[PDB]
Amino acid sequence: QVQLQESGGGSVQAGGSLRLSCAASGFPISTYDMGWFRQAPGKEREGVVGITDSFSIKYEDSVKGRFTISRDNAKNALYLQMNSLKPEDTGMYYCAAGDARWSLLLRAEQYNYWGQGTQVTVS
Amino acid sequence: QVQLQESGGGSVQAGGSLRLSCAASGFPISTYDMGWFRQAPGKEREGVVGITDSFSIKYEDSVKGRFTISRDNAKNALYLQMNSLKPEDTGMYYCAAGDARWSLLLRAEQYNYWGQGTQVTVSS
Amino acid sequence: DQRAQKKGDIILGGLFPIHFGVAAKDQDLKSRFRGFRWLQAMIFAIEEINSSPALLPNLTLGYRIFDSKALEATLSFVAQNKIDSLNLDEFCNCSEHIPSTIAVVGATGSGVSTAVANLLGLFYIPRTIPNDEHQATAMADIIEYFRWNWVGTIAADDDYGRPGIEKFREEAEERDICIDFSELISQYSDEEEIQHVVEVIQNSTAKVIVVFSSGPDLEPLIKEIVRRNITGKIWLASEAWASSSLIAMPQYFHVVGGTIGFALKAGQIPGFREFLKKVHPRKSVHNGFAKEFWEETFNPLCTGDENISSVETPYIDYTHLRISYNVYLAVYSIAHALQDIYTCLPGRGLFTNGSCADIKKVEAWQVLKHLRHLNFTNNMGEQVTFDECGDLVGNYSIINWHLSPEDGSIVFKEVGYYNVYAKKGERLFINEEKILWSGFSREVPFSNCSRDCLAGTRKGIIEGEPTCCFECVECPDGEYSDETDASACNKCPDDFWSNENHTSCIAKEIEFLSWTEPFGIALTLFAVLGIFLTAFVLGVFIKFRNTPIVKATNRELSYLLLFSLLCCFSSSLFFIGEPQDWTCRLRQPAFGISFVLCISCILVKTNRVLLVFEAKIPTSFHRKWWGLNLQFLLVFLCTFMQIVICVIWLYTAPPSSYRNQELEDEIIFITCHEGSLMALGFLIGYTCLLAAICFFFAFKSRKLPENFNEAKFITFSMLIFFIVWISFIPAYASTYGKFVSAVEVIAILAASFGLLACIFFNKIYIILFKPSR
Amino acid sequence: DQRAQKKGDIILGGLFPIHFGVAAKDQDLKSRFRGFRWLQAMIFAIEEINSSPALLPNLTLGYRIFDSKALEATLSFVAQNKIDSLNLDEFCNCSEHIPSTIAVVGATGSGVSTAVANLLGLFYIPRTIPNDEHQATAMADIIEYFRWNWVGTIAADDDYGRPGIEKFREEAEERDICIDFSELISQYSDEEEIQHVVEVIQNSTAKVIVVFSSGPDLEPLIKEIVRRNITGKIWLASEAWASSSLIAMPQYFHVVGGTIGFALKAGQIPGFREFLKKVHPRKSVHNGFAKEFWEETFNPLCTGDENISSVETPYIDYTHLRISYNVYLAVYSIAHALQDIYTCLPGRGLFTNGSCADIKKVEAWQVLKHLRHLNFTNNMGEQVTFDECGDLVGNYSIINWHLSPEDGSIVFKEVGYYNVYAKKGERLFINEEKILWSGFSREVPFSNCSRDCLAGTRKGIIEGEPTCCFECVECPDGEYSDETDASACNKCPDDFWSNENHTSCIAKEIEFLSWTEPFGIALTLFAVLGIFLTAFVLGVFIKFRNTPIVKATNRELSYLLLFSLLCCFSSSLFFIGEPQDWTCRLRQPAFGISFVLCISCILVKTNRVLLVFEAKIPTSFHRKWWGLNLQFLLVFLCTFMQIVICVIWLYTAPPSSYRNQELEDEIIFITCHEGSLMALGFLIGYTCLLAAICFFFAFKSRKLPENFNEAKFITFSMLIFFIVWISFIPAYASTYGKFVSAVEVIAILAASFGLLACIFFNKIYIILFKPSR
Repeated sequence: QVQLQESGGGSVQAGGSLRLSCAASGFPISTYDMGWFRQAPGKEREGVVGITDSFSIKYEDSVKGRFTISRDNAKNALYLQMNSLKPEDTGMYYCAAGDARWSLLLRAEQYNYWGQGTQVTVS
Repeated sequence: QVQLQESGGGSVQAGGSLRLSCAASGFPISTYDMGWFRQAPGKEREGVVGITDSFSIKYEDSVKGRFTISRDNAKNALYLQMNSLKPEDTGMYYCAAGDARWSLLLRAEQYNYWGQGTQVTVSS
Repeated sequence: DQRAQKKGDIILGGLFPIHFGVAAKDQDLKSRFRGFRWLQAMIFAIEEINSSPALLPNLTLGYRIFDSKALEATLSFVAQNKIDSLNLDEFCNCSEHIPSTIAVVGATGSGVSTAVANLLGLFYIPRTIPNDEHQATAMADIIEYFRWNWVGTIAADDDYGRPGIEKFREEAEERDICIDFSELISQYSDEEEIQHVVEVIQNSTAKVIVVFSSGPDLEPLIKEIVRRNITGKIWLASEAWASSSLIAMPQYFHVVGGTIGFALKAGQIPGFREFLKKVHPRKSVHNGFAKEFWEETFNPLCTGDENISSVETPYIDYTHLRISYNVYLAVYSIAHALQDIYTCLPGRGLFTNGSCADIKKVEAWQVLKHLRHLNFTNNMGEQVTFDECGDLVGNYSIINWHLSPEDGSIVFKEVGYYNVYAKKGERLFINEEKILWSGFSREVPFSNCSRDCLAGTRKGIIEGEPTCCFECVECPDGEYSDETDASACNKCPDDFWSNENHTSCIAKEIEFLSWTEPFGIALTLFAVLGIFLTAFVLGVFIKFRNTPIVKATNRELSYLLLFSLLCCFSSSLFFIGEPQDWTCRLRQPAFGISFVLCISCILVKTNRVLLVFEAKIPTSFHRKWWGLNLQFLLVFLCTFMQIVICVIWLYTAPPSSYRNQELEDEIIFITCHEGSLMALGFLIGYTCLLAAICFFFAFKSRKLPENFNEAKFITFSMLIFFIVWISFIPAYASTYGKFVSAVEVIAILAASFGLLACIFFNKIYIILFKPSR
Repeated sequence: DQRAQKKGDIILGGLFPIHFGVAAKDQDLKSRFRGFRWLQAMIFAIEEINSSPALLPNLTLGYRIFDSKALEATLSFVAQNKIDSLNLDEFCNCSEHIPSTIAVVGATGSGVSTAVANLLGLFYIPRTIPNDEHQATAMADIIEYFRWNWVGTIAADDDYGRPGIEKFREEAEERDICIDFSELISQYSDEEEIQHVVEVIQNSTAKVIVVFSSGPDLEPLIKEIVRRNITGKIWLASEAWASSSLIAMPQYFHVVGGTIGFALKAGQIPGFREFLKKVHPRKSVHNGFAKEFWEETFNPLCTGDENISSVETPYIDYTHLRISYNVYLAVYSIAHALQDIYTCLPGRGLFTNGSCADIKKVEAWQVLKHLRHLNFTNNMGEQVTFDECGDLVGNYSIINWHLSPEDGSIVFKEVGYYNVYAKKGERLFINEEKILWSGFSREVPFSNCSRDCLAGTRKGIIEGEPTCCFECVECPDGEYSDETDASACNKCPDDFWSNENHTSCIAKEIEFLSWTEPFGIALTLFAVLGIFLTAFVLGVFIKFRNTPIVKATNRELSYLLLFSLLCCFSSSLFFIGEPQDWTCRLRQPAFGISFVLCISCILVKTNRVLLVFEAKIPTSFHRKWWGLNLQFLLVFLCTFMQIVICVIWLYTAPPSSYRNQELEDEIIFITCHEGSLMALGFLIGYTCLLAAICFFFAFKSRKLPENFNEAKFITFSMLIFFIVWISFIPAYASTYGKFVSAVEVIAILAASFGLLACIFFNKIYIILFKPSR
């Protein structure tokens, strides 16, 4: 019963901001989290950001303050606000739902669900 | 992308009334209906009643006087009310989805979707 | 890539999917497993075919091995009858030969061989290990009768542990089971992260929980929480086959004690040790690749004579291997099916081609026949008929753990005797009582998040939040349901007060303007004193009138004064009492006539003290009245217009207005409920105007001295009492007091007392002075 | 079960899934199809390899055939390299040989071979026919720019026609496309039933529609509706490859004319006839089972020499077969890929095992490489790169049909030049204009169920009904939106009337108690006549006072009468005018003082006509006034208490009440907005009481004859004018008329005129009689 959708794929410059929204279908994100990962086309998939089941986040040095992720159980949706991104922020944004660990979400290959893999090009 | 579940499966007498309510999930009923058929377990599936997406109904010879079928677009679910039933009420109510003809829905094999087929044995 | 032809054409060979690679299997199981189970199976086979009279003496024995893996797994699955049917290769001088492989181990790991067997028509699922779906069904079956709503979940990296958690995910919703957390534990987990998840565990306050962790996976979990010593905790250790094995340390059960968990008792294999002792270095005519892996795992530079005992005894860790016992039972069932078809009735199967079940087998279609619809009764277990969903399922031993102070360990209780399969039923078979763990506490009285609130309340729900958590809010006013936790809050009868439920009532005390309470006593005392003084003035009047001065003055004046006081006081008496419509018909005209004729007596006294004059002519009336008839008919015309307008509003429609009280909520007081009474107000105003008339004749009385100055007292008493009555009538008409105690009654009685004190007292004194009047 | 090895190791063989049975294929296609396409493919191959310098001269040619079907479909899919890798059967003297099959026809019919090729790693989808999903995308792409909400659906029993209808079902909702009907048509349909569905079609009034019926399926559909002759109908004939073929009869386009439908132009195969002429009875060294089906379809009792022309010419019905052209293009692409790998660069692929692309091929992995990322440019079509979703997609010819009166037929227009694939874009490429069908009517102006209603309105929605159908209902009062069809109905400025939108306004005419309208003229005339008569009485007074009778009578009496009339009339003049707070401060004390001193003059005239008397003592005041100072100070004390209470309510808080009008909805009238003015009512009552005083002195004037009987007139005028003023003051205080025209002004002016007529007229007449006064 894992279904997800992506919205907000546009094009902005380095200084531009981007809004990204993920909506679930019947899946309550209170039971388990949902991971968001960045994979430029032609290369492997790396987890730039990741949220634990609780209201805690695990970032990387490339998303310090530039990426903000918001989650709430009532609306079963995820929000990503990006501000002042580095120019090669272009890539494919992938959503996953699947039981994992604290660091096993950074590598992001243990998720059973596979998303549509919407491609976003900003340059 | 069509799902359904059966409810109201109980045992009554020959003159008793049985209530069946089934709510669709993830699929509006405006595009097409959701047919219901009655199969005696251990033999071929038979269609006692037939719904039409244009809100028309089609009944067999003996259905008149004992079966009432209710369906609406706003609520997209189906009610089946039975009274003054035949004494041998043992059977399984099978739900099917898919475009077909009137005779095709009466035979009831043109539907692509297959339900779980919850069964209640009244045996009265 | 292994190929093990054996006793009989039925050859239980092919690559084993449980092994995923040569290196995997070499440094995972064979480096210290090692494929000895099939040797025991072949023992049993050769020992039982010697017992049998030539069960299957057709083909010979031979072992040849050459060790994703799909290509060689299917290639070893390739028999010879499939590649020689027509197959007219001019260089292939093939001959007829039929092997058939059935056994599959580790089917969950690789399903390509299952698909191949599905397409070929040789599908043979015996995973012979019972699946975890039955265990999830069992944990649900223990969910219902606990009568508790939500439960927590803990999982690990185990592949078999996932399908349980997903299945719980899709079954929880239809029977309101809420999930607060479901997180994974790996082989090694971070410290501060585990502290964080356990902290959010205390935050969630979801005390009941089920854990899917394996032994070594759950060992750190029981380890961390020892430091902080929170020990009111209960678990649900599923698949606890190794019960109290890795948790056996003391003081651990002070935290992890009283845990109930599933288990499966496994029959010990007879002579397992001597089964495993037969393998020796380089005396083995068969299974040459047993020899190769023995060579490569003990590199062969040296160690060419060591035995299993000389090696570091690898038969202590696995005293009874689950997969070994499962494949043992599977091969036993297959051998029993072969014996059966050797001794079956003369009859045929149900499949059209390849319907040759004889001493010579064609594609092994009778084996699935005897699996599907035949009993086994093998290995003192009394197995059920082999089924697709469940191959061989026994009674699940739901073991309970008890601390043993005399032993310092955990004792197990088989009190859980149940299974989910239909061999015993779909209903309960569990013993719940006669067990304890530091008291009787597993009921968990506060496992429900919300309590049973007081009656007449809705278990208000947070939108987008599971129905388990509800907070109770008070029903609207005047509405109250009898039993607690009633969603359909219903109307309550109007016979009780708020009664700690905020209800409404309509049946209360009714004010009848007279009661045993002191206001009634006071008004009755006023009434009786008025009656007594009227009796006294009647006595003094009858004393006055006995004298022959009668008809020298106007006796009718005092007679009608007495009638006026009597009727006005009768109206005052009628004023109190239980109010209804009939009382109003008997009251309102009485009030009007009393007012008009009392005031008419006042006016006829004020205008002319002595007799009136008129012409002396013979008519229908008598002559002695000397003109009094005109005064009588003036008062009479007032009286008529009053009672005829009364009957005009009588016969047209009864004068009933809407039933109103001081407050419709708690006060239920019956009133006159007559109406505005426009004509009543008009006649009251006309009476007031009539009182305003004859002021100037009272002044023509102030000038001349009359009968030793008595009319001046009448004049000022007129003034003061009329003005006080007209000033206190609208206060009664406006103030709420009319409901609690009528003010018109006291106003009119005071006015009447003043009116009698105007003249009666003065002329009583006068006749006490001069009796001649 | 067919096996066709051919020129080169690449062998394009295996059972064709398009055939579902031996009898099916025998009496469906071969009885009159018949597998000639592969012969043409092998022709093209042989002369293309003669053109090429030894393209693939490795293996030979050979055809052997033996004709669910899954078992033999996969068995023919079995090559020889799969069953000889290790395969050490002691009797199988196998040798190395590698065939590889790619072509799949009728993949939609049977997917088991696709699954087999998926598991083996030899997946090859070229259904080479473009799928109907692209056609559904195209029909959607023509949905948006028509700018119309709903559309009807008609389907048939065709298997390919279903996925379109389901896809429309799940795409309609997110972009508000409503469906009214979607029913199936079989090969034969009942008459009264079809009449019933068409009747509910007119009932639905869903005029725009799309039909998925095939030619012979839609032929009855165009047939039935001819009888009733309803001919305003437009269709959307999807997959109309055979356009105007079965509908070509005259008078049919009077009903079915002007239909727009998709089509695909197919290039004619060069020499198709001579391609099909080569097959002859019993001169065929290859394809022996071509011979068997020729024998069995022409049973062989006789007919051993007949040719295709002698048979009933089975090459008229299918001039160009779609599947034939599709497989022709597929085999051309495969041959071009083989030529490419023969002439590719020296480099390696992406796979790890089987990475041997040389003159000798291993498992045909380069063919999918050149399909996935290489152009074709074959058969003068300039094909796009082969893709999984779409293999080879050309420009969709959206053909439009026009009636030709000069020809009596239908002419086609390629005006639709578009495709859904990304080769040209995702946006519009369609020509819409310069076409007509009995006029310009395809816009369908009333295709929207609901119209654009007037501004300020809710397109109210039926609950549980699609948003397409909305009925317009009027916004609440005082609220109005500017543009039509505004869901967010917003507040409107308060400057206009209902203006056919039911709005509200607050800016209207304001009553200032004086205007050019005739009421203002009348009140101004009354004011000016009053002023003129005051001037005249001032003149006659100055005439009277010039005589030396002054100081023999009281000149102060008439002087203060003139001051009283002046100030009372000034208050009357101040009564009208624009009302504000400052006007009220200047007005209310003026009203009070005018009332009290005018009435004080009246009282001082009534009590004593002649001079007052008092003791003669020397004090601060002067002596000649002879006691008038007490009357002055009595009037003065009244005046003070008035103006000091005025200032008491002045300095404490300005007397401003809430701004109220006759009606808050449409009437905006500025009023005094002062308050209840309790002390003003008290002083008015005191003034009325003062008027009630001195009645008895007026009576002491009625007895004695004074100055030839003038005070009686004063007395009765006192009575009548005081009572009329006191009776008309509450009517003004209660009646609404005070807003439209003040009644107090006319009341006070009439009262003042009467007061002057009391004495001034009488004594003017007297002095006209006797000047000595």
